[PDB]
Formats: sequence, structure tokens, C-alpha cells
Amino acid sequence: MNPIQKAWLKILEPVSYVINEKMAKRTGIIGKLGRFFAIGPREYGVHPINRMFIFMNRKYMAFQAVALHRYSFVKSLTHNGFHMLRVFRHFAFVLPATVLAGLGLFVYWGDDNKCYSPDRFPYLKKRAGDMALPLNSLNQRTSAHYIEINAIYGAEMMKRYHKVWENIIEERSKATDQEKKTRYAHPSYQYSPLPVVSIPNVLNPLNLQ
Amino acid sequence: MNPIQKAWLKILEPVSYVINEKMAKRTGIIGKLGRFFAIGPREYGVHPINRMFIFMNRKYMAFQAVALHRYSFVKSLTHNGFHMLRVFRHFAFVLPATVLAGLGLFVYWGDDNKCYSPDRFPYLKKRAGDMALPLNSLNQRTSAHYIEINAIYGAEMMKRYHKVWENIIEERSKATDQEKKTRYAHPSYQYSPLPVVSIPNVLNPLNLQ
Ligand SMILES: CCCCCCCCCCCCCCCCCC(=O)OC[C@H](COP(=O)([O-])OCC(O)COP(=O)([O-])OC[C@@H](COC(=O)CCCCCCCCCCCCCCCCC)OC(=O)CCCCCCCCCCCCCCCCC)OC(=O)CCCCCCCCCCCCCCCCC
Ligand SMILES: CCCCCCCCCCCCCCCCCC(=O)OC[C@H](COP(=O)([O-])OCC(O)COP(=O)([O-])OC[C@@H](COC(=O)CCCCCCCCCCCCCCCCC)OC(=O)CCCCCCCCCCCCCCCCC)OC(=O)CCCCCCCCCCCCCCCCC
Ligand SMILES: COC1=C(OC)C(=O)C(C/C=C(\C)CC/C=C(\C)CC/C=C(\C)CC/C=C(\C)CC/C=C(\C)CC/C=C(/C)CC/C=C(\C)CCC=C(C)C)=C(C)C1=O
Repeated sequence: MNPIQKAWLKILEPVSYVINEKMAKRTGIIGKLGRFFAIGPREYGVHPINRMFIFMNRKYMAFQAVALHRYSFVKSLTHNGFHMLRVFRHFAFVLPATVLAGLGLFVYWGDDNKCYSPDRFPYLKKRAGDMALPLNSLNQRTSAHYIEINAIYGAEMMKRYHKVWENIIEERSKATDQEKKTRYAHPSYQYSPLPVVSIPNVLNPLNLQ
Repeated sequence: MNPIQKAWLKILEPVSYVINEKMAKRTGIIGKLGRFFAIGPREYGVHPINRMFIFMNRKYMAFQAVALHRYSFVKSLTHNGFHMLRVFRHFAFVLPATVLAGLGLFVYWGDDNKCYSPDRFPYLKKRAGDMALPLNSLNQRTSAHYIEINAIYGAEMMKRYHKVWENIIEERSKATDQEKKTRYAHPSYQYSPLPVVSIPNVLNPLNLQ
């Protein structure tokens, strides 16, 4: 039992009443269904994962005490405390340093947690859908400056083209059929008027600005 | 106590617990406020209207029994049962008929329930905001046929004017400035061309159909 199981019971108090008091004691399939989904304390409700941590925590911690509980290398240098000849005194702080580094075991796990991964090749294979790429893919690249600067450049110039596009359509509206068919036309073209028909001059077919 | 009061209790059951148990006895003002809005049997909760009906129902019913319990006028005609000389036998069924007519006392109460009120003058005052009108207002009236037939006529003719209006704007768009300024113009008008300017030909400024 734990607090989280007790919270479920308070929430499932009415459900426990329906299934246990009414259904569980009925005959037929309604009873088999209630006795099967009966609410209470858990049969085999232990959590092996939580129990696994407790075991490995206690076993690894006893190792820490042995590795960390060492006689000092510094105190053995004066030959006045407990150590005259210690030819392996320079190994005293190897296991302690090794245990202290274990604090970073999970903080630094895998390649991405030891470097800036976007600058490494594996990151690319992940962004391509876990797809194999040539090893020189990090070099054959287009400038990120161009892609973002050109996207702004193109849009800023379209705003200025929209204004110019309006003045041209306006000035062309005040032009005769003769001019709008001879200006910018091929020299070999002989103009021949067309029958006048009604064709509106709508800038944007959709009612947009 | 009645069922409607009991229904309030089941709905106010939790509210009663908060006022009568917690607020009604906490201390100071919260007590005076909870003891004032206490929940329980209604003090002076009787309904005089209910009793007023019960009393008048009983008194009027005792009158119905007397008025309806009369010796028959038909049986007294033969001079063979219980009645030889009854000079007021023709009054036997006056009170019975008068009581049976009482069943329409409330069904026919006021002028509106005895006739078709919209054909009566008082109805006009109610629709005019309870305002005095001349007695001959029911005669000075415009035909309801015209009001409703003209409302439909005007709309059916506008749908046909919209189509005619489009064909005219189209035929005029293909017209020269000289034609659209001299046709339908006054005879004494001398046409003088104006400088050409860009003025769109938009049917509806609002983007409607
Ligand atoms: C604003 C700030 C306010 C400041 C003021 C506040 C003051 C507060 C004071 C608080 C107290 C601070 C704690 C220290 C003083 C305590 C007083 C005392 O008496 O201590 C007794 C105390 C008592 O011992 P203990 O309690 O029984 O156990 C202590 C330890 O648990 C275990 O003890 P141990 O003795 O067993 O551990 C030994 C270990 C201790 O750990 C270390 O110190 C690491 C040492 C690694 C570096 C060693 C350098 C060796 C010589 C290099 C020479 C060149 C230098 C150039 C450097 C250039 C740099 C680029 O060192 C070793 O590993 C020894 C062997 C090392 C290998 C030797 C290899 C030699 C040959 C190499 C040849 C290769 C080159 C050849 C080229 C030739 C060309 C000519 O012992 C200590 O000294 C404790 C020190 C442990 C570290 C504590 C650090 C706490 C965190 C403080 C912040 C970090 C500061 C330290 C930075 C050091 C530089 C990186
Ligand atoms: C087809 C469907 C399927 C049917 C098949 C199933 C058949 C099963 C039937 C089951 C039961 C049927 C019920 C009837 C059978 C009763 C048999 C029996 O033994 O009962 C004895 C039964 C025993 O007495 P009781 O149980 O002690 O009490 C009985 C009553 O509670 C109270 O008794 P009461 O005696 O005290 O009531 C008296 C009352 C009874 O109420 C009435 O019957 C109303 C009477 C109105 C007609 C009066 C006729 C006057 C004579 C005029 C002569 C000409 C006639 C021309 C007619 C032309 C028409 C355009 O009559 C009066 O008020 C007498 C006073 C008359 C007014 C005074 C002035 C009279 C002279 C006025 C002259 C004016 C002339 C001026 C100008 C002249 C110029 C030439 O007495 C009855 O007679 C029971 C009558 C129950 C009421 C029946 C009528 C119900 C209303 C139905 C709606 C109207 C439809 C009929 C209209 C008729 C024409 C207006
Ligand atoms: C048949 O023989 C006869 C008698 O029997 C002997 C008589 O007693 C009598 C005497 C008659 C009387 C003493 C009764 C007189 C009654 C009169 C004058 C009118 C009474 C008027 C009132 C009591 C006020 C009522 C006010 C309203 C209805 C306005 C607000 C609306 C209300 C309250 C109801 C809401 C309206 C609805 C349509 C919803 C209806 C709701 C329900 C049915 C819910 C019912 C709930 C329950 C729990 C039963 C006669 C004349 C008679 O002929």
C-alpha cells in the first residue's frame, strides 16, 4: 500500500460500491464480472522497479563507503602518522575520484550529452528520418545566411512590387487599345483593331487589397 | 409540511449542514447569521391561498347541493307523486340551471373571452399602448390586402429591376463619353469633352452580388 493507492480508493469509492456491493454478489455473468474487477488492495501489487532501485542503491552505496574510506596520501608523507613505508600511497585517491565521477554517469550518457550534437554527424541522420547519409554531409551545405536573408529580402521587395504593380495597371488603364498593343510589341507586327467588347478591369479577382 | 418542502430539503441537504452545524454555532456574527437563515420546519409556513380555496370550495359546494337537490317539475305534472298543487313548479330548474351556468364563470370572464376581441374597439387601445383613440378607429382602415400584396409586389419587381439594371450598366459601359453625356441630355446643352481620368466601373462598392 502507498498514498497513491489510497487516493484511487477515495476516487473509486462509488465505483467500489457498485461493483462490490451490487454486482460482485449477483449470480451469472454479472457476478463473474464484478468478482473479477473487484476493487480493493492489490494482489501482487508490489513494484519490482522500485524494489530494484532499493537493492542496487544499497549495494552500490556499500561500495562507495569502501572506496571513499581510505587513508590519506598526504598524511603518509611525513612518516609520523600510521604510515612509514607506503609504496602505493599514490593510489589512495583513485577509487574516490572514480566514485565521484560516477555522479556524472547519467548526466553524460551517450554522444549527445557530451557535446553540441547539431555539430556532429549522427544528428543529421536523425533529422533525415534515421536515414544513412554520406559522411561528408556536414560540409556540403548552403549558407544559412542566404536562406534566411533571402526570405526576408524577397518579401520586402514584393511589398514594393505591389505598389509599382498598381501604378502600372493604373497608367495602362488610361491607355488606348492602340498603345497597349503596339508598345512593347514586336516590330514586325501590324496593328489591326479588334471589335470593342466589355471586359472589366479588376485588379484582384478575389475581393482582396 | 408538503412534498415540495421535502424536495427542497434533499436539494438543500448539504447547505443545511453548512449553516446549521458550522455557521449557526461558530461564534459572534457568523452565529447570528446562521441562526437567522436556519433550515427546518417553516415557522408560519401555512399558505392562506390554499386555505382560502378550501374554505370557498366547501361553502360554495354546500350551496350547489341545495340548489341542485330539487323536486322535479316533470313529476309534479301527473298529480300522482307527492305533488298535487305546486303553483311554483316552473321555478324548480332555475337554481340548477343557475349553478350549471357557474361552470363558465371563469371560462367567460371579461369581454375578450366572450367574443373575437380583435373585432372590438378595446383591442385597438391595447395595441396602441393603452392609449385613447376615437371611437371610429375600427372603420378608418387601409386594406390589409394592399399592405401585404404590395410588400410582395415590390420585391418581385425589384428582382426584375436588378437584372434590367445590370443590362443597362453593361450597355452604357460600352458607350463613348460623348454618347453618355448627350443622350437623355437637355437640347440646349453643347457637349464639351472633359479630360480623361481613371474612374473604375464598379457595380456594387460592397463586394456583393
Ligand atoms: C574566497 C574563497 C575563500 C578561500 C579561503 C577559505 C579556506 C577554507 C579552507 C577549506 C579547506 C579546503 C580543503 C583543503 C585544505 C584542507 C586543510 C588540510 O590540512 O587538508 C588535509 C586533508 C586531510 O586528509 P583526509 O581528510 O584524510 O582526506 C583528504 C582526501 O579525502 C584524500 O586525501 P589524499 O591525500 O589521499 O588525496 C591525494 C590527492 C589530493 O587531490 C589532489 O590534490 C589532486 C592533485 C592533482 C594535481 C597534483 C599536482 C602534482 C604536482 C604538479 C607540479 C606542477 C604544478 C603546476 C600546475 C599547473 C596547472 C596548469 O592527490 C593525489 O592524488 C596524490 C597523487 C597524485 C599523482 C602524483 C603524480 C606525480 C607524478 C606526476 C609526473 C607527471 C609530470 C612529469 C613532468 C616532469 C617534468 C619536469 O587532506 C587534504 O589535503 C584534502 C584535500 C582534498 C581536496 C579538497 C578540495 C575541497 C574543495 C575545495 C575547492 C578546490 C580547491 C582545491 C584546488 C586544488 C588545485 C586543483
Ligand atoms: C341518439 C343518441 C343515442 C341515444 C340513445 C340512448 C338513450 C338513453 C337516454 C338516457 C337518458 C336520456 C335523458 C332524458 C330521458 C329522461 C327520461 C326520464 O324519465 O327522466 C325523468 C326526469 C326525472 O326527474 P328528476 O330526476 O327528479 O330531475 C330531472 C332534472 O334534473 C330536473 O327536472 P325538472 O322537471 O325540474 O326540469 C324542468 C325543465 C327540464 O329542462 C328541459 O327539458 C328544458 C325544456 C325546454 C323546452 C320546454 C318546452 C316548452 C313547451 C313548448 C311547446 C312547443 C315545443 C316546440 C319545440 C320547437 C323547437 C324549436 O323544464 C323546465 O324548466 C320547465 C319550465 C319551462 C319554462 C317555463 C316557461 C314555459 C313556456 C315558455 C313559452 C315561451 C313561448 C313564447 C312565444 C310563443 C309564441 C307561439 O326528469 C327529466 O325530465 C330529466 C331531464 C334531464 C335533462 C335532459 C336534457 C339534457 C340537456 C340536453 C341538451 C339539449 C338537447 C335537448 C333539447 C330539447 C329541445 C330544447
Ligand atoms: C365545479 O363546481 C364548482 C366548485 O366545486 C364545488 C367550486 O369550488 C367553485 C368555486 C371556485 C373557487 C373557490 C376557485 C376560485 C379560483 C379563482 C377565483 C382563481 C384562483 C387563482 C389563483 C389561485 C392564482 C393562480 C395564479 C397563477 C396560476 C399565475 C402563476 C402561474 C402559476 C402559479 C402556475 C404555473 C402555470 C403552469 C401552466 C404550470 C402548471 C404547474 C403545475 C401543474 C405543477 C403542479 C405541481 C404540483 C406539486 C401539483 C365553483 C365556481 C364551481 O363551479
